[PDB]
Amino acid sequence: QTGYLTIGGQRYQAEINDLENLGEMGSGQVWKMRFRKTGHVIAVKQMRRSGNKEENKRILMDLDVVLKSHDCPYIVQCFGTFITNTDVFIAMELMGTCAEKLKKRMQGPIPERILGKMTVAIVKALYYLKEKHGVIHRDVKPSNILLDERGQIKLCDFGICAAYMAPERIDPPYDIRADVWSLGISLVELATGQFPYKNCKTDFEVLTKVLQEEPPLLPGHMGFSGDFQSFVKDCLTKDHRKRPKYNKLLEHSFIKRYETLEVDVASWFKDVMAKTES
Ligand SMILES: *CCC(=O)N1CC[C@@H](Nc2nccc(Oc3cc(C(=O)Nc4ccc(CN5CCN(CC)CC5)c(C(F)(F)F)c4)ccc3C)n2)C1
Repeated sequence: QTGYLTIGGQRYQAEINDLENLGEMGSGQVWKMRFRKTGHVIAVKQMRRSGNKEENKRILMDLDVVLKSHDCPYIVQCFGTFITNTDVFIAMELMGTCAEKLKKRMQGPIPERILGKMTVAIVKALYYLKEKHGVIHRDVKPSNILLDERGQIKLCDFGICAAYMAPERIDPPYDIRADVWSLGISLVELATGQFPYKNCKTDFEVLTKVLQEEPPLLPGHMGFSGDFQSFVKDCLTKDHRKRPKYNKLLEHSFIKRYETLEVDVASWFKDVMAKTES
């Protein structure tokens, strides 16, 4: 724990009392706060310190990774931590909302052009986590994909019908390829406005469906581009040994196209926010 909040490339001296509470955001505990010294509005997570040694280092270990991801623009930035007797406070850049909530606000699909930018960002985030830190995510899903009013899209981990788990994770006798599967499911969900696995009696039913049924692919009658359908189908390869790794996914036409294509995510996000409530 250093003595500073690091924000937009600068290091500001800080103490817990410099933070002013503007209200809770979640429903582990999350507050919108104002840093007095600068007026920057930030997101702060409050965690109780659990007395398990190993169970309290994976707190530290995961922070370590995010703190050292300043050079990746697709990962949510951590500004710093405050540790008191009972509590760790974790200060993060505030993102407007997550993809899950945009789906709800939309009451329907998110357009492909937005999803294309989201795909490049999330794939690059994961690739970065693997190559620079040797970590895997393990919970890729729409609620862990953050957007803001500057049109940025970033990967996060909130740590707290729908199923995103790869078949080989449901029932082993997992490496990066499980996250690839979770990306694909996420995309079908966001692109259709609908959970991919349809007839959801129970949790067991759904996990059985993942194991037994064919992957739910993008439907062909919604104008989805051929390369988006292909990308999703490659992510949703059941046999994990056949499933592409990130370097192969980064070579895919869908990605290459959306890297260069100018898309105005900012204005879209602003529109959506100005036209909806929760
Ligand atoms: C659906 C949106 C929603 O409900 N919101 C409520 C709050 C709103 N905005 C917001 N803005 C920014 C941050 C935030 O929440 C936080 C996020 C994080 C965070 O993302 N933590 C984090 C931890 C760990 C990792 C690294 N990984 C290591 C490998 N594995 C472990 C096996 C997974 C974790 C990441 C990483 F993925 F790199 F991004 C991120 C922390 C604190 C807060 C407050 N809410 C939107």
